[PDB]
Amino acid sequence: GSHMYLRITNIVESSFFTKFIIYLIVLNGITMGLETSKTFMQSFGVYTTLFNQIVITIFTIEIILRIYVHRISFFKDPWSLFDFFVVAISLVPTSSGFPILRVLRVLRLFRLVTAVPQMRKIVSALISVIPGMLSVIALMTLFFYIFAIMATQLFGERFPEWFGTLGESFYTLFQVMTLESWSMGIVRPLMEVYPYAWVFFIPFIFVVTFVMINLVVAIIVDAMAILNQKEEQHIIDEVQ
Amino acid sequence: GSHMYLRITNIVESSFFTKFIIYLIVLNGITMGLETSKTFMQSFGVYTTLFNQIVITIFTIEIILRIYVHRISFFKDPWSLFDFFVVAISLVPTSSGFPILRVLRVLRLFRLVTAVPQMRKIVSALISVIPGMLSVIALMTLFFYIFAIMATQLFGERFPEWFGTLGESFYTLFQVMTLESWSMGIVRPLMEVYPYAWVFFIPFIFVVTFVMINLVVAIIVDAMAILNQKEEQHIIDEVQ
Amino acid sequence: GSHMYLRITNIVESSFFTKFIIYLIVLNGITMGLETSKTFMQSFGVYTTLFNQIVITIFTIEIILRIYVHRISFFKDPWSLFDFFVVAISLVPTSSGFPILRVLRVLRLFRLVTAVPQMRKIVSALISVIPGMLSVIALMTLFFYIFAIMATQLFGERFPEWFGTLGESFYTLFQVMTLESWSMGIVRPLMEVYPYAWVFFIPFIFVVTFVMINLVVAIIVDAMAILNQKEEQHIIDEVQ
Amino acid sequence: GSHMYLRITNIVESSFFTKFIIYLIVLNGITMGLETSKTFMQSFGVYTTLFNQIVITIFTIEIILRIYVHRISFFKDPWSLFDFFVVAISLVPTSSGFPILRVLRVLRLFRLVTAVPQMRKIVSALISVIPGMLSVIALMTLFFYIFAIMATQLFGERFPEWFGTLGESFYTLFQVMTLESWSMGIVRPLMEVYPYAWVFFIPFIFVVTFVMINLVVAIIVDAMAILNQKEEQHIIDEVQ
Ligand SMILES: CCCCCCCCCCCCCC(=O)OC[C@H](COP(=O)(O)OCC[N+](C)(C)C)OC(=O)CCCCCCCCCCCCC
Ligand SMILES: CCCCCCCCCCCCCC(=O)OC[C@H](COP(=O)(O)OCC[N+](C)(C)C)OC(=O)CCCCCCCCCCCCC
Ligand SMILES: CCCCCCCCCCCCCC(=O)OC[C@H](COP(=O)(O)OCC[N+](C)(C)C)OC(=O)CCCCCCCCCCCCC
Ligand SMILES: CCCCCCCCCCCCCC(=O)OC[C@H](COP(=O)(O)OCC[N+](C)(C)C)OC(=O)CCCCCCCCCCCCC
Repeated sequence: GSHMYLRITNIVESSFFTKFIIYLIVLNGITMGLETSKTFMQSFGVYTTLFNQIVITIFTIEIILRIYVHRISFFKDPWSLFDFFVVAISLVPTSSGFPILRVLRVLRLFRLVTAVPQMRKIVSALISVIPGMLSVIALMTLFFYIFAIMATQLFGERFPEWFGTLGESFYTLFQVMTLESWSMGIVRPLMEVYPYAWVFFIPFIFVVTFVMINLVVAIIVDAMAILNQKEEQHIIDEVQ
Repeated sequence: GSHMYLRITNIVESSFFTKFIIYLIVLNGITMGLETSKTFMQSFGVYTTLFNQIVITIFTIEIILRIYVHRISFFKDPWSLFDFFVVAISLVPTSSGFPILRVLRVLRLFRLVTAVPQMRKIVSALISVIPGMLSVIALMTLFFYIFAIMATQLFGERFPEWFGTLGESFYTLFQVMTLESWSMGIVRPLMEVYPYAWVFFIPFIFVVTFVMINLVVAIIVDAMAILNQKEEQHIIDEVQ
Repeated sequence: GSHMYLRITNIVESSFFTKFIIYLIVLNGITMGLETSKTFMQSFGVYTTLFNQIVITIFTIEIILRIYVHRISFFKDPWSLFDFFVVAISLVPTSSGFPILRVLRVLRLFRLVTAVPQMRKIVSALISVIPGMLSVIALMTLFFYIFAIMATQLFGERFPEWFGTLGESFYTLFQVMTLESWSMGIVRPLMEVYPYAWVFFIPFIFVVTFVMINLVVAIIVDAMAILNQKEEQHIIDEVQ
Repeated sequence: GSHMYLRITNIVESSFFTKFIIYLIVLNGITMGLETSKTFMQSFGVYTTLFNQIVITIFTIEIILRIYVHRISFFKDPWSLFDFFVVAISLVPTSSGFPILRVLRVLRLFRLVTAVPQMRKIVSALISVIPGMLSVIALMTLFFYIFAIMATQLFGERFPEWFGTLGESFYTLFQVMTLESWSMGIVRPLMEVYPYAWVFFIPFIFVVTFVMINLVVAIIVDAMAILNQKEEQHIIDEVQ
């Protein structure tokens, strides 16, 4: 709370500021989708690479300004910590070799979430249910890891593409979970060498599906014992 | 409100009128399904092409009559705006070349919805939930568009059939969303050139599915906080 | 209500009677599953064909007895009308040529439903929800029939195996509904001749899925406005 | 209740005891996942086979101790009966030939459930709903067994890989239930010999899916007539 600090704060917390940031994001969005076309990039190539690092600096300025305003509440606000990390990624130069970092630039279009509250509310409601599932996710991951071990010991010999490695089984088992060609592509070929592989996979499909179903039925039915107690006491409220 | 206007209005708003329109629709339905057979079309070919443009004019007459009756309320009633556009399509002649317009004729069997209230009510209940999802659809589309860009930059070089174009990635990613041969057909071939493509697609499958599930759980659980407040206040109603 | 009529009725409505019928059904079940094996059928072949027509006559006797008891209430009780038709099928001899009728014999194992009330209750609860869906099924079938026509006109020329016939499109479209290899197997081959077939199928997948989801959300949420009014009035019951 | 019995009981029922057991389980978990790598097993091979039978004896000791404490309540506590059977499996030596028993060792990582109450509660909630489904599972299994018989009689001749055996049809039908390449892989090849096989499988897909959906809708809606009566009477509670 000072002279220039508060002058800054009026700009950062302003309508024009976020409007402009969003306005820029949508442009850099169309910019980055047009960068897809070599027809475009052959012609108007530099027009966009410049436009990008114009926007990167603006976003860096904007992040710096928001830090001076928000102090510690910036590095505990997830939506800002995202904007920090998602813009810092775009500041690591292409001079560092690793080819994907020039592609991680595009994640800065996710600012359209953190800077638009309609999206922020949806995103929050989806993350809101994850912590209740963290213990069901835990059992599933242990389930996968136990069956990843067994499959790597049972099938990775005669089938190394699918099971020769704990990870290759993890991927394959996750594909069995999606039911993606689990039978025609995996178990039926496995069965023409190991006749009983169906004893492994048919129960695995049963458990990992039946659990996924109860994960949802838990979410719904347990969400609505609350609406049936928040109502109950507010009906017991008005009966004395 | 006049002499002939009101004479017309009794016909348009009548039971016989809609009954006849529906009666015609069902016939032109069987007409258009029999037009499938060359055995039929070789024999009774003209019997149907005539029958069609008999029905088209009747439907044009009927649309004209309904406009004189309903005035502005016809061009704000969606069910009529449909009948308008769906019959106007059938009036663009096959003399205009574009081959599909002779196939868009069949959409005039969707009149059986707009002209039968039992269907109109179902259709209304399905469209009724879309506006609540428009913001979740928005995030998904941005999600797709961000990952469509990245995939087109990561894989369209060595895999142009699947990712060489922002649209080809959009289609492919939508196929990954359906889980349609996402692993055997796409990611496993991708991995034999790009070993880490699973880091791209396994999370994409996670997010785009987990969101689709919460879209439904939102629809159900939020629909029924209303039945638990419309009930609550009607229980608080009768306790004073 | 007589002398022999009532003597009969004590047997038909008895515990031993249904117990024996069920006891027989389970045996003819194992009989018919062992008829699968040629190893068995080569050895104990006649032991079962006899056993079957022993049970068929018993079931015919039992149906005749139940008709004399139940009079008109037998030909309006669905569970009996089933037992009637499902045993009458087993009485059409193999002397009539049509090869499948000797296989329709097996449907007489569905008696284990109609004769065991625990199953009858489940079956009733599943059929119970069908009549509410009959109008949503109606729209879907019209939707399929409209898009079956269009696809047969758009693709059956260059793709007769999938679309050359209104039925072949019906089957294919139902396979697109199941998402069974809809892209790799169907639309992607279609697109290498008709580049815009994705404009046909991607919306078709959208509608026919989005409707299937709302069919369930309708079932759940509407079932439980009843439990929230049967409760409400029974709470308004006790507040005067 | 004695001198040494109660000395033992303080150790078994202690925090350190279960903490140590869990601490060991997590190590033997990483041990067994590293046993996947031949690079590891070539080098530090004996380091783990020893470590395993160190843990097996500790778990045997621990099971023996828990039996002396818990007496009959150990052989009626499912979580212990599991630990008993899951460790007894690891005590059958590899000297008995059957190759899989050395792989069933890994199931002793499921102790991390029975020994961690956060997991035990989830597991209990998932098993909790199974007994309500036991009668719906029963009908499905009879449904499968009836259609497994018919398919083995209809298709196992010209298609022995898929239907030549009651079990091969069971597996195939379960794959049709998963919708795993049911059309492209199974029914479409069947139809190019048996043109009407779609009359078999399209209804089978209908029934076995429609039932699976009602299984869930039953679980949800019936779970919440209870929350709407446990609430109702607790609202009728406070209105006298
Ligand atoms: C209701 C619950 C729903 C979620 C259930 C989750 C079950 C467990 C995760 C399964 C996901 C499958 C992951 C997967 O693709 O595994 C591959 C990796 C890497 O192995 P790698 O050998 O590098 O890749 C094989 C392919 N290759 C050779 C061409 C590179 O394999 C590994 O390295 C092991 C992966 C273990 C993942 C554990 C992550 C932390 C806990 C789970 C968090 C999940 C997201 C919320
Ligand atoms: C819970 C949410 C569920 C819905 C999630 C929706 C996610 C976003 C839409 C994904 C649907 C996939 C669309 C698709 O097939 O994309 C293809 C098009 C055209 O690209 P194009 O390169 O012409 O086609 C490739 C194939 N080829 C070369 C043989 C012609 O690609 C494009 O041109 C871009 C398509 C962008 C669609 C944006 C439409 C407006 C917003 C989304 C509305 C969705 C329906 C309610
Ligand atoms: C939420 C709703 C879920 C249910 C949505 C149902 C949508 C409509 C039914 C779709 C089911 C697909 C039926 C199907 O496989 O169609 C094939 C038939 C026969 O055509 P056909 O050309 O004989 O068979 C082609 C294959 N071939 C040449 C090797 C014999 O094609 C036909 O002949 C036309 C079939 C029209 C079926 C209309 C049946 C009455 C109304 C729907 C009742 C559905 C069950 C409750
Ligand atoms: C809403 C309900 C959801 C659950 C629905 C369950 C429907 C019935 C079970 C279907 C599961 C499919 C089982 C399966 O893979 O069957 C194969 C077995 C063994 O036949 P087999 O000929 O040995 O294996 C064929 C493959 N080969 C030649 C390479 C070895 O086939 C048999 O031997 C017969 C299997 C009968 C299983 C009956 C088990 C007891 C009742 C069901 C319990 C299910 C788990 C809770």
